Amino acid sequence: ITAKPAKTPTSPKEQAIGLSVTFLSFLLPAGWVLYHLDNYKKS
Amino acid sequence: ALAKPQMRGLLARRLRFHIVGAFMVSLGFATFYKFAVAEKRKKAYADFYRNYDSMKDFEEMRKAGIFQSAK
Amino acid sequence: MAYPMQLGFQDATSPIMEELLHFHDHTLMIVFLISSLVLYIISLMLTTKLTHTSTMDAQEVETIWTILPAIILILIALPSLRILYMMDEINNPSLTVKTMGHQWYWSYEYTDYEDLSFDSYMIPTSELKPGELRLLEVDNRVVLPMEMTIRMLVSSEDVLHSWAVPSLGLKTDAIPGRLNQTTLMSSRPGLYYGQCSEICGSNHSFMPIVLELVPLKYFEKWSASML
Amino acid sequence: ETDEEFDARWVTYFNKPDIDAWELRKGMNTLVGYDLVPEPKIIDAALRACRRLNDFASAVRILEVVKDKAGPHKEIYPYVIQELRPTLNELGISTPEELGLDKV
Amino acid sequence: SVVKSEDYALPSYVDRRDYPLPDVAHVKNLSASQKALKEKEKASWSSLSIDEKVELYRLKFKESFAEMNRSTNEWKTVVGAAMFFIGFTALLLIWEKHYVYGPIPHTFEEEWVAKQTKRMLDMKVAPIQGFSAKWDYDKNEWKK
Amino acid sequence: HYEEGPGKNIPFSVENKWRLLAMMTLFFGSGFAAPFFIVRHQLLKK
Amino acid sequence: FENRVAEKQKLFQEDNGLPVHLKGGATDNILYRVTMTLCLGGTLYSLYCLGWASFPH
Amino acid sequence: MFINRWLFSTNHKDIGTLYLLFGAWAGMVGTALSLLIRAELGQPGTLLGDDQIYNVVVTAHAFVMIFFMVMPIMIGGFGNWLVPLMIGAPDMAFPRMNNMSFWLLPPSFLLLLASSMVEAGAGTGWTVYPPLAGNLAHAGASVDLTIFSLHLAGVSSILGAINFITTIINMKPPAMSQYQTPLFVWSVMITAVLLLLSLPVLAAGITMLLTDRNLNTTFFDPAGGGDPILYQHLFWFFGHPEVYILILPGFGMISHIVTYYSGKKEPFGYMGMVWAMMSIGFLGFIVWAHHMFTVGMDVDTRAYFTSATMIIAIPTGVKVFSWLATLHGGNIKWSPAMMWALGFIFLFTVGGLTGIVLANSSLDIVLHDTYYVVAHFHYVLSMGAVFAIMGGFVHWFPLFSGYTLNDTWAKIHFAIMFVGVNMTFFPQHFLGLSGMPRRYSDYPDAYTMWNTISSMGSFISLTAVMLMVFIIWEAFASKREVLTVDLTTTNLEWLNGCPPPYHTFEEPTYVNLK
Amino acid sequence: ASAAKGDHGGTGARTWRFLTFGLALPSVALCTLNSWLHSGHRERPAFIPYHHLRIRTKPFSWGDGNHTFFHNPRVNPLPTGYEK
Amino acid sequence: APDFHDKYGNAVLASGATFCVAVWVYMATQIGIEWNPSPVGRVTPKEWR
Amino acid sequence: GGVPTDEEQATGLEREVMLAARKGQDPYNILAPKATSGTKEDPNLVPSITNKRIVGCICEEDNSTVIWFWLHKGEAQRCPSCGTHYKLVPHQL
Amino acid sequence: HQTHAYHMVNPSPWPLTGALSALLMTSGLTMWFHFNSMTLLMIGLTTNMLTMYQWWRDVIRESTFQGHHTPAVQKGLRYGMILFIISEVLFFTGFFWAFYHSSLAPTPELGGCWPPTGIHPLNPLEVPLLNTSVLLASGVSITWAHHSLMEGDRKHMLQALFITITLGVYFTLLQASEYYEAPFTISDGVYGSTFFVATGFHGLHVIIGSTFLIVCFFRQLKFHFTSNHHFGFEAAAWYWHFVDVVWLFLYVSIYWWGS
Amino acid sequence: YQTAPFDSRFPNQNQTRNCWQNYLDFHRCEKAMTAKGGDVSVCEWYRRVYKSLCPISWVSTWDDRRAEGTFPGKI
Ligand SMILES: CCCCCCCCCCCCCCCCCC(=O)OCC(COC(=O)CCCCCCCCCCCCCCCCC)OC(=O)CCCCCCCCCCCCCCCCC
Ligand code: HEA
Ligand code: HEA
Ligand SMILES: CCCCC/C=C\C/C=C/C/C=C/C/C=C\CCCC(=O)O[C@H](COC(=O)CCCCCCCCCCCCCCCCC)COP(=O)(O)OCCN
Ligand SMILES: CCCCCCCCCCO[C@@H]1OC(CO)[C@@H](O[C@H]2O[C@H](CO)[C@@H](O)[C@H](O)[C@@H]2O)[C@@H](O)[C@H]1O
Ligand code: CUA
Ligand SMILES: [O-][O-]
Ligand SMILES: [Cu+2]
Ligand SMILES: [Mg+2]
Ligand code: NA
Ligand SMILES: [Zn+2]
Repeated sequence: ITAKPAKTPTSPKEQAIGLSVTFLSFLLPAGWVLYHLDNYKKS
Repeated sequence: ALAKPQMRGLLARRLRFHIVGAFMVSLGFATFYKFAVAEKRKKAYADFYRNYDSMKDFEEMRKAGIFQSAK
Repeated sequence: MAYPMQLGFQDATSPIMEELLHFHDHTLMIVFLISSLVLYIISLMLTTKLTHTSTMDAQEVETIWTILPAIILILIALPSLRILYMMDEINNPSLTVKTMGHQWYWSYEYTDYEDLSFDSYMIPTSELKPGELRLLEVDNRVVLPMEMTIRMLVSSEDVLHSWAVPSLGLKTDAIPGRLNQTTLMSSRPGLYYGQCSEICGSNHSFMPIVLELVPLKYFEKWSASML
Repeated sequence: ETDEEFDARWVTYFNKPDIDAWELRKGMNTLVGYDLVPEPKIIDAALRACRRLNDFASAVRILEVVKDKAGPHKEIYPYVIQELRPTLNELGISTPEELGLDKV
Repeated sequence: SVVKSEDYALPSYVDRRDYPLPDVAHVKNLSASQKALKEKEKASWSSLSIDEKVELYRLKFKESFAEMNRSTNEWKTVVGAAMFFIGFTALLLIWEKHYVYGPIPHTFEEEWVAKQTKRMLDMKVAPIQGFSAKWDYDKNEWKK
Repeated sequence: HYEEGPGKNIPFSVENKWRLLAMMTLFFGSGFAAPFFIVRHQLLKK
Repeated sequence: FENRVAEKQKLFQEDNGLPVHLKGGATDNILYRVTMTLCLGGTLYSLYCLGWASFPH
Repeated sequence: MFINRWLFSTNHKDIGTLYLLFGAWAGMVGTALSLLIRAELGQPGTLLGDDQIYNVVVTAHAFVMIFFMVMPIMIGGFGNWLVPLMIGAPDMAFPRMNNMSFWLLPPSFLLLLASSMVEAGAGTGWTVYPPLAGNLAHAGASVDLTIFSLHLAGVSSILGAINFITTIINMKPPAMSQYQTPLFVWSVMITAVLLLLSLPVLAAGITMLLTDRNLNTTFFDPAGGGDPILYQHLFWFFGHPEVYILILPGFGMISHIVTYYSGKKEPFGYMGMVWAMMSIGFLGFIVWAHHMFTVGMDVDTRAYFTSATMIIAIPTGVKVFSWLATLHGGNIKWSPAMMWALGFIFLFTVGGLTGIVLANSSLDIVLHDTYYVVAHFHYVLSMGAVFAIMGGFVHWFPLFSGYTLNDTWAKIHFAIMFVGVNMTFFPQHFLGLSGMPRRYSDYPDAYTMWNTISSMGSFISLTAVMLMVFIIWEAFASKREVLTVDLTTTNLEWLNGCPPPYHTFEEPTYVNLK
Repeated sequence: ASAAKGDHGGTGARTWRFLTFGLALPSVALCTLNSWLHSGHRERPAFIPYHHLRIRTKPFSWGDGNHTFFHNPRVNPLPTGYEK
Repeated sequence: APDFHDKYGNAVLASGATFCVAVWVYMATQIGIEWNPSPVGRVTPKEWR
Repeated sequence: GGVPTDEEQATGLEREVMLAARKGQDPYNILAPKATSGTKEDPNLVPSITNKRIVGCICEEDNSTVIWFWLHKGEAQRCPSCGTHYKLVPHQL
Repeated sequence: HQTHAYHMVNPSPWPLTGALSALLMTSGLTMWFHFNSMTLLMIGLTTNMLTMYQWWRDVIRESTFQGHHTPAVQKGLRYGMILFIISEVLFFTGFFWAFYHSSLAPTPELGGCWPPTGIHPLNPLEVPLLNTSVLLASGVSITWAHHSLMEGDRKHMLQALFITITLGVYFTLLQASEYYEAPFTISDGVYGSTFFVATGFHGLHVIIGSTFLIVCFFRQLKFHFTSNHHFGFEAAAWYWHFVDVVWLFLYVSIYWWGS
Repeated sequence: YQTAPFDSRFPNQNQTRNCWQNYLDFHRCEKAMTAKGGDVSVCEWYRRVYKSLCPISWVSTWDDRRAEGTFPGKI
């Protein structure tokens, strides 16, 4: 397949932000619940 | 001058050569597997039970104190 | 029981479990050969710059790759079905034991002569004696005579469970309203472990089975003293 | 059909005096579908057809695809070029190597 | 040269080893001199220069076979980055072991395991091949 | 009639990549987080 | 009865851009609104009920 | 405008897109449920609570992955986008009913999430066997909300299947016979005939469970003369065909991908591929009690189910080899889509081969209700149905969106996932042979080493999932718009451009009858 | 078979109406006669509290929870027996 | 002209690999994970009764 | 009597198709077109209401592969697999 | 502007309303079964009936009033209905399977015999035979209706259809009375469970088929059907034969052989 | 008498009817001996067989129901 160059290029730094915010959107809520599991278990 | 090389059926010739290789390897593997795993197994059981003495095995376990029903 | 880093079956403890080991060896050899043939043909197809992209004729090659597999299946089915029918053969038991699944324990009933029955519960981890196996020990073991043909009958009085002892090759579901039979013969004395093998609620993981296989005369005296 | 009848069909295909540019492309693109490198005499008829169609570039491309169809058999392309040399000479067809077009 | 989205229904150019003569010329608009070159191509190709022969090739096609078939260093990036995220995954499992998991059961303490191992040998666990088979009951040690 | 073409045959906007990042984060993250929170619900119950 | 299909054909073919579910006139709009109101209100109510049933009582 | 377009749709492409979005969101829920599983099992002891909570997680994991992830992607998503394009049809036969198929899934998903929020959840297994799923051992609303969830998912797929079968038989060009349709379209049709026949039987059996729970019937209760095992037969009479349903559209996409990145105009042995799909379809309805080999069935019944089950290897082997023969002589394009398909071919074959080990009722006595089963079915699902989904996704993403993915990132994603799933599931064969049962929150100490590794592999898969999401972001963020796609002559769905207009084939193709 | 009648030249409306009035509806009047005759109350059998009958694992969601949806006091006993 | 891979390829590879090997070696040996390996050839059996 | 006929009451596209079929016509493409000999002198004639239509060519009877390509207004085009000729004939309905 | 013969349907809200109404009815039956309330259920039944009425109203608009049902569109409807009925046959099949499983191997709890101890079945030669003759008769009167319609005969079409509907209604009243009279109930073990569930789903299908025949009766009153184009009527006729065949299998299985 | 022997009438894994039938037989036999003023001890074999085979909760439940008048088998 051929394609045009990006209309709105996403630089290395922008990819690092996208990637980081993506990993954190999955990690933080689940990490928060898991870390507080003992607090739940005795409640 | 260069001699004329084969120019036709190159893909088919390569295929033939390697399928026969694969068949040969496969017989050779069957051979090794029946030696290293299957006969090894049959022989371990055969050798174990050949002169196995169940009462003696029991008495050793009983002396070791493992049983509820036999002190 | 299973030991750390185990790869295959627990060592066989009955003739029928031995037979299942050899038949598994035979089938896995086929499994390994077919999948390594596939992986190999795959790498063969992908490692050449030579091309042949025009229509290829398919009626010829399809014979091989239809008949060979049929043959291999028959080579599997034949020893498979021999073992099947062996497990079904009439055998004349000397003893019948019933086990009833419950949430979450087994009870055993040995009622050919006297009314002997008792309940068999996992030893909690904090009460294990030194050397004992987490999740696997019970307070009252299923004591049985070694080298004898025993008929086990398996049922439940609440939800499904399933009665398993991997060493002997046994797994018989425990369904309420029904009486399932299996036959149990140990070639050797000792302790043989299993775990409930149908999901049955909060403590499915914690209602194990321990057979204790000993000489007839020791079994008889234990039976008497269990009354 | 025999090897010889196959080759003769292709030769005659490219030898058609008023072969058009579509038939040229269709013949070449069909032919490289097969499990073979084309005989010199088929490539010769396709190269003469490029000449009657006034298309020097497709002649160079035909040479490239001979070399490509041979895959790892590195002896095949120098042989075919050896055999085409009088034709290459007569039509003024430069090889891809003589044009630098074998460099990456 | 310039390919447009709204051209999808028109024959298009492709560089593929198995489609050597694509449906259109890579370059269709010609300059004054490119036009003079196509006229010249109608006469003997022996009179074309090497440079002219190249320029005709480059009007008709975009990349040569050796260009389009070239290998790249992409694998180093794919393999390196895959190891990187796999490496990243270990950080998650470190966090999990530190903050999520508590102590494991006392049955894995070294003295429990030693006694449990003796007891497995006393009950002859897997005496044919799996476990006890590897203990020497005469020399009182693991088979060497 | 409807807009057509890249970016327009979808129920979400891709006009701004950062707003898009927010929207995709909420959408996938809410999927991922729900079982954690249901587990929590259940622990905090009885 | 008399065959009045032709009239309905003329009504439902009127070039007014209306979707078929609203082309019959003003009653179609009422029945639509009643339907969609019961469905969305009933749906918010089933959520409320879930919230309620989600905790011990 | 918005609501007309996306809530009132009658367009196959926009409904196909909604299914893709729904199925991706379900994939994240399913992935979370699966990490909770492996976290519980990732060290010896009890992480979350006892078996009740653990198996509510286990049950929802299965239901979400099968019903809300795999089927909606493959059939609602790829099926609705692609099948009308590939037969030059202007839409589906019933475009309005097609949209109710879609809109039944969010409420079916809500009832599943409700079931887990009320009471103590349905900790029953995705097979919902009684009496554990009955009103004494699972008193209260959770199992009923589960049943109702399945009713709606059922109705959704039975109306889908009627739509697909009708559209495929009735809406081809007048010159095109059924043997001139692409293999993906054949796989959707066969798949839909299976949904049509099998889901009404599951609906009957889960209805009897509902009445047993709520109307004092006793279909499955021995006190009124019923039989728990009748429920298993009903369920399985659906459940075996269901797994052929989860795979067949995956086989279709595979054949399109392999063909396309081998530079081939057509798959090897077309008619054999058809015959194989129809045979697997048919055979998939007569083998169901291979899920019952420990329940206490007579021996001849077990002999026959062992043999009928094995025979499926033959047509399935025809497909595997025709895929290899399609690669043979290809001009091989190493795209991320091709890598997922090559992995599919090998890792499906491994999980199909341990299916065959399990078909042997004698050995299944010892493998049944152990992790050997679990390793089998994740090879074919996590590395079979899922690999096809991923290869289909990266392949047709530019068609659906008009934008390209970054191939390098997509290659990295494949590599991470490949390692993560193999590290997860491979050691579970050892766990299974050595006797670890299914549906356990904890295990005897000897099983620790493999459970630890398996849990670690599951985390590696997590990272692959989160990466996929960033990759899809990146594509939409950067906006590299597609220009030329090769092989359109034998890939009609690409010929209206990327993305195709809302309405395509307003003037049908012209195909001569000759 | 063929039953014992005739026509088959054409299956038209006249034939099907002939069958509706000359066979089908007389069969209905026959069966309706046979039934409105064997009707009359059959003598309710002694109550025996069999444990496989009158099942109650959960109260019915109507009434007092203990009565079936079409409960007929004459002929359906409750688990404790016939009603006053 | 050199693409991303010509310029960064060797470094991504060297440093992805170093980092992967390091952190997994750390995780595996330094944080209290109990692998439960076979006692065979490593545990000295001890009297339990 | 009393039951309308299609002649009396059929409407919209149903009517258009039924009236065109009486005239032996197929404006809504219900039938498959019969092939001509497909030469440059006798190309298959492809009606269209725009200036391009996608053609599917079944090169040989019972091929399972159909070959698909846009036909554009202008000189005849050839199937890229078998070279059979097609020519568009635009406008109307 | 299309030049194929297929129907592109105007964007419609009835799919979403039908979906939500499924959510309200299943949520509703939950609340009824477990939380002693019928409110959700009643709201779901309501929006369901509204959705069906408007969706099928619109199909009528599209066909009789707008002319979208070309032969090809019609052929597709035929496949759709035949497929739907197939799936309804499989659904009954699971209930027949349950019946034979229980009855071929009666468990000790029933007395080890079928019909169970304490079960006194209806006499199949009584009202169940009447029901049979009624449904068979209504298959004959509906075929009369179909031929009249093809023959362009308005009045005999409506008379035969009315007769077919009154017979469906008679079956339904007879069956409701039989339910009242029956000395066994749904709670009477697997015998009551299989009896009432299988015949009660059949009764539901009779009501639904009767309602479909009534829709056709009023369309015919309003002259919608031509002598050649009347798919609504065909579909309902096929549904009706389906409902009759089902009953003949119930009669033979549960009432006769299972007595 | 060790245990119940193999009975060719119940050759399969499900042994539920083996138990039931021997339970019935024993109790029919007692009834008939006790009608015709005979010796119940001829019935003892079926008692041993059903005792060996049958779960205690099933005999106990069936005993209660025969005492209650609600046993569904025919004796
Ligand atoms: C991930 C953790 C692994 C831990 C390893 C074991 C430790 C040894 C201790 C130290 C060794 C101690 C010696 C004692 C031997 C006792 C053996 C036994 O009792 O009896 C039976 C055992 C024997 O098992 C084994 O002998 C290991 C088999 C390894 C197969 C090849 C895969 C290895 C590839 C790469 C790494 C694995 C992940 C890739 C997975 C790929 C999926 C196939 O149990 C099994 O059944 C497991 C296999 C299940 C069936 C699936 C088979 C199809 C596989 C595909 C073939 C790929 C083609 C080439 C292979 C392709 C490679 C180029
Ligand atoms: C499709 C089916 C499917 C899939 C893909 C998976 C994936 C996984 N499952 Fe599985 N699992 C089942 C179906 C599936 N599973 C079933 C049916 C059972 C048994 C239920 C029961 O016993 O009752 C089960 C049981 C089961 C168990 C056994 C529980 C027990 O017996 O106690 C385990 C434990 O490790 C497990 C783990 C996992 C893990 C780690 C994955 C991982 O491989 C997952 C990693 C993530 C993905 C593969 C994401 C996939 C796709 C998307 C995110 C969509 C992307 C969207 C677009 C591109 C549009 N599962
Ligand atoms: C996409 C999902 C999928 C697919 C396609 C399959 C395919 C197969 N399954 Fe699988 N199965 C599951 C999903 C799947 N299964 C699930 C979810 C469960 C558990 C359900 C539960 O309890 O929750 C399960 C459980 C299950 C069981 C029950 C085990 C038990 O519970 O004890 C069995 C038993 O026979 C089985 C067998 C097979 C077989 C023979 C195939 C065959 O179709 C595979 C055929 C393929 C091949 C053989 C490889 C290709 C062929 C060749 C290369 C040719 C040559 C090969 C030979 C000659 C052998 N499966
Ligand atoms: C002439 C026959 C007409 C049938 C309609 C009658 C009225 C009730 C409405 C329900 C219709 C649905 C049919 C099947 C449902 C189950 C039972 C119905 C058959 C019936 O009506 O049986 C009655 C029991 O009704 C009961 O329990 C009442 C149960 C009423 C609650 C209905 C249950 C709701 C759950 C059904 C969910 C259906 C899920 C189906 C999904 C289909 C696939 C998507 C029998 O009466 P009895 O007093 O027990 O015996 C007579 C004693 N003289
Ligand atoms: C199954 C998939 C799960 C993947 C594993 C997730 C790995 C990364 C988890 C990061 O998430 C967090 O990290 C914390 C610590 O690292 C937490 O902070 C807690 O910990 C602190 C440090 O003790 C305090 O600063 C805070 O108040 C706080 O509540 C917590 O909130 C959480 O969001
Ligand atoms: Cu008992 Cu699981
Ligand atoms: O189901 O395999
Ligand atoms: Cu199956
Ligand atoms: Mg089981
Ligand atoms: Na755990
Ligand atoms: Zn052609």
